[PDB]
Amino acid sequence: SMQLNQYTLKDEIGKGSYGVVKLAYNENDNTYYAMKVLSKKKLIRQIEQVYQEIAILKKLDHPNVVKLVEVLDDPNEDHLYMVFELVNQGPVMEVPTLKPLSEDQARFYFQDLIKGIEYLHYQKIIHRDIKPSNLLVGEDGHIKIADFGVSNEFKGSDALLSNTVGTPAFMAPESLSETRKIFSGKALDVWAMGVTLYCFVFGQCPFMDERIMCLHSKIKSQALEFPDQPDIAEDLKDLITRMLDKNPESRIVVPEIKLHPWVTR
Ligand SMILES: COc1cc(N2CCC(N(C)C)CC2)ccc1Nc1ncc(Cl)c(Nc2ccccc2P(C)(C)=O)n1
Repeated sequence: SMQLNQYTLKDEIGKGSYGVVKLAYNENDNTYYAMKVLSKKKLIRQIEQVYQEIAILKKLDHPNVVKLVEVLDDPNEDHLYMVFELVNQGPVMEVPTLKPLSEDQARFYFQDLIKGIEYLHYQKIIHRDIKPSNLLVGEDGHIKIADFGVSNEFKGSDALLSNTVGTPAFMAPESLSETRKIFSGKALDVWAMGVTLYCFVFGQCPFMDERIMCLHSKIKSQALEFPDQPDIAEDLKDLITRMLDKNPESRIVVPEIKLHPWVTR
């Protein structure tokens, strides 16, 4: 267990895009943290993606958002460390899974997600990678939105984007055009919340293919189909359908989601 300042690094708990995430025990505090360990050699070969994320994380203080506690950036060392509050239960689920959440467990987490995304949208942040593996379950049973590695900070009431980033299964149709286009960033987040809620209760994504262009094609043009098992309520089917509206103009928005009967019952 390598020691770095006050911390003692224990097992790897996962990997992000670059580097590793390790459980870390703090000797000053007598408590555990999650430490993202990044190699600057490896980031200098392929980030400025690291320092924007850090600038975003420093602005963010909400019980449904992961908390960045400190950055250890030595100019004359290779490693850059990023220390987060540990969210001790890990992700809300693995996808695909044969054991999806119940409708009631899904609602609980979905309410937390609304609260978190609403905060993020209020702070003028589009997450751009909302999915179950980025939603970490804490001590209290609540979720914290994690991984701001591709998020975008905007000026104005919405972000107006053209670049395609994120996880393909949760990308909205308006973002998958062959020609360059411009699309609302908030509506992207909402579509991803809908694919997320679909996963919560069915344990798989609504559109899936290993082939990227077959996936894009289904996202853009395949109608939403619900399986026979599980049998989910019609109020839930309506909310998912409204979030996975392929037209970003008519797609439901976060203020409307909050007032939806599946949410408020
Ligand atoms: C006991 O705590 C955790 C445990 C686990 N697992 C433990 C082994 C399981 N399997 C393989 C047996 C898989 C889940 C995952 C996360 C946390 N907690 C946690 N708290 C805070 C953070 Cl910032 C965090 N980051 C993290 C960890 C792994 C992967 C990716 C990120 P991000 C979303 C930042 O990119 N993780």
